Amino acid sequence: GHIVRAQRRGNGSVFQAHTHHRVGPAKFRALDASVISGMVKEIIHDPGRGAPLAKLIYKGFDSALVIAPEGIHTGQFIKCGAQADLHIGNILPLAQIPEGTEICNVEHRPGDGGRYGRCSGDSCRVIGHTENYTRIQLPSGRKALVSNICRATLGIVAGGGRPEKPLLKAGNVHYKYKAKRHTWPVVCGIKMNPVDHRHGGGSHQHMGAPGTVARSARPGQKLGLIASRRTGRRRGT
Amino acid sequence: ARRTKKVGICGKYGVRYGASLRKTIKKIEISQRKKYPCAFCGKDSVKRNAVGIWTCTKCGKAVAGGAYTPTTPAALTARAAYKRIREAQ
Amino acid sequence: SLLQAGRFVVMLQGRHAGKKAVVLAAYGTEDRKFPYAIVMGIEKYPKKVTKDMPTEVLVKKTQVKLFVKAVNFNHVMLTRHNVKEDFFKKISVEKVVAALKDAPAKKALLTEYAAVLRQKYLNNKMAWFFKPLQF
Amino acid sequence: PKQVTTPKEFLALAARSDAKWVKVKKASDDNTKFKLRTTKYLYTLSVKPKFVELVQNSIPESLEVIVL
Amino acid sequence: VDNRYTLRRSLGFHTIRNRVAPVRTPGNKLVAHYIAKRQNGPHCAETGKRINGIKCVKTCELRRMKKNQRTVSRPYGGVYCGSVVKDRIINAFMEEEARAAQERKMANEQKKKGK
RNA sequence: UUGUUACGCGGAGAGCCCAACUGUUUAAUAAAAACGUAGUGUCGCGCUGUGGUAGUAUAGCCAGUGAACGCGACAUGAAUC
RNA sequence: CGCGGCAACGCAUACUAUUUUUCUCCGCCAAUCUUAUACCGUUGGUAGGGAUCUCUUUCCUACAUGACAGUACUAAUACCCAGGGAAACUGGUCAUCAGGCGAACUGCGGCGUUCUGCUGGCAAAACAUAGCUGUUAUGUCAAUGGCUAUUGGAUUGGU
Repeated sequence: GHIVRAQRRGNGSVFQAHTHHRVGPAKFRALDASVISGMVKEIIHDPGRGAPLAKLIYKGFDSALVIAPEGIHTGQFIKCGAQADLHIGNILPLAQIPEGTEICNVEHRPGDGGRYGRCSGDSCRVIGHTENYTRIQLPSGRKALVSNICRATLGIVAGGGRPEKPLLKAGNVHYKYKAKRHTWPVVCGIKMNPVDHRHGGGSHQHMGAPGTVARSARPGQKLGLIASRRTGRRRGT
Repeated sequence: ARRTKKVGICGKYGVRYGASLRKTIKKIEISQRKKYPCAFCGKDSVKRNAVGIWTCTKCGKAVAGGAYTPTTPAALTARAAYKRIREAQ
Repeated sequence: SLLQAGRFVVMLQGRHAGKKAVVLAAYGTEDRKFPYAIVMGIEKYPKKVTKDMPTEVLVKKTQVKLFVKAVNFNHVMLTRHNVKEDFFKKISVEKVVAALKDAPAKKALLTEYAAVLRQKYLNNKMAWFFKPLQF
Repeated sequence: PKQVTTPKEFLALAARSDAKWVKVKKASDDNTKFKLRTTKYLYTLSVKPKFVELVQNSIPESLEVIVL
Repeated sequence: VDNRYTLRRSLGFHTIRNRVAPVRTPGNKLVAHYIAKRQNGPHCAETGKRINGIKCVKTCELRRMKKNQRTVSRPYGGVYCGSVVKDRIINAFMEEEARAAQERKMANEQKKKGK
């Protein structure tokens, strides 16, 4: 057999991110001990990422490409800190914020940059305050103990509802993955011959083998549904 | 004269792509081109610049909105949530 | 009503924009058909001075340069502050001639009233006026 | 190559100790052009036949004069 | 007649730097003359508009020109146009005046306790 | 009675099958019904992680200038029923 | 050895450093207007050559000015300033439109980019006729359109 397209993404020659026109890494300023006001100089769109970024100035002018909540405008004053009040814009630690509210770009570790809840039209919800660890629900469903000192932007991330509209033409998806990375178009494994992929070969196109494989299964062998505790139509539940 | 009976903005696509998809995009393509009322300078000339971004021309300003309308319903709910908690206490 | 003589202003646009001023004669004329008021002002402010190197470096930073101009009401920003006697009247007694023309005639005023207005900085009065503002 | 209007200003440019030659040259409409050479530029002077005779005399004696 | 003309420079291709225009010589011969590049010249920060009172030439040959024609006379002469400078005066006055009146306020308010 | 004079310029219609469509393909016997696609669906994983790669230096490389409206793994193949 | 204009801005002014901003400087597609070059044109003309049984005041060639530097008023569109203070809504594009966050409109406003004319470069050169044995003669003129194209630029729109 040959090495399979799933294995070949590691070696990373043509399968690298197209990172040329990307404006910078989206994160907070570092922590550095109250309250600090910060004007939104402008809000710009970087390629690949569906969200906007908003370039702040903590005037020297110290810059920070923070990811943009919805309802931010140019020449708003954003207020990072503990004793900053509640507006959509402001960047509070999880000690201060009320529970049962939608927050954006929340950090895992303090002073980190921002980790959970970054893509367009997403938000971490806050469940409740234990003592040190403010428990929050992530967009998927999963729940996470996160320390109260670490920061999070208030409100929902901008650019919501982009997949509501379908892309009618193959050309629209060509321009989508030009900004991101080469991973498209996908040739299906059944169509390929036996050497190229596991599902390939045979007189008539069909999978033949069970098509559902363990965590223990090797490189080359992990193809199709990996460790699928259910399959088929998820009716109810 | 009106010249298409049914189709509207999706007449550019012609016979392609199915009836159900052109109904769906008819709603969204009308939205993203439409000029919307500005908060700041007041005037009705807020166009879409990029995906999330909505530049007003005459202001010279921008706002972060939705993808295809400047107001997302879910983001508009978040204002009302932080209003009632700030107005309390 | 607001534009009296005894009032400070700030210049909004022009060459001297930002810089301080006081009104003299708030007036239509046939020369120029709009509202206009003849003003004093100051071009270069006296900077702060440590007492190391006496006399020579002081008498530079001492000296305060002036200007006079016949400015529109739109291009001046009015202020809280007023002047508080005969001295205010003396500086504005003669000024239209300098404004009208002849550089030597106008330079006779600005050399004179530089020396008069500087002696008020000696006393630490009009402390707002001789101080600048940062943009 | 600049032109110079006034005959007085021409004679200021002539007496600089830059200039190597002047060239006299007949022209259309019975005019003539005095082309002063300088290191940088070539200063031309158009004149009418009223004041043609006086200007040549006006020119410095030392500077060489090439007739065409 | 044949009015066709060669490129003189040894670059073949039609880039932005290698562009030509046909011109009649003194000798009745058509010939390539090369186009010098366009310049936008100084726009302003804030809004993004053309300032007046300066040519759009190259900034290198802006140095060769007189110091007069490089600038506008006011404070923030090149960078900011007129009405944006007016706004900076009004705000930076009244930000400082409110802060100065705050020092007058906290002087005046605390004196009520003594009397 | 001939005339878009030469030159240049669609024969048309009525059934049935396959793939929806623009596109890609066995350089040198196969251009297709094959591949592709939008659309639909299933599975894995909240970063001390997941899918790779790399090789003795406790090397650091790819997705990642990334964070579930996301990244990766498959299957079906526009719409309508 | 710092002055003019109410203002937009104009005119003769240094250097080191720090920070901030601009020019360099940016996709593709579509439309309108306009220099330059080419070409076709209405009006004439003069130089030479071709053609002729008959006809053709004919046919052909020629009618041109570089980088660079200057300052006139004509006349444009962009943007800004002063006055002005708008529904009986007015102004404007090929098209969308613009305006009390200040429109129409008036200034022999300001300024940028293009434009027409007049020069310098500049006829001394170059080219075409005519004659003399290398050079002397005349001449290269006057009027004014493009519904044609390409190029540079301007004013915009769409995606």
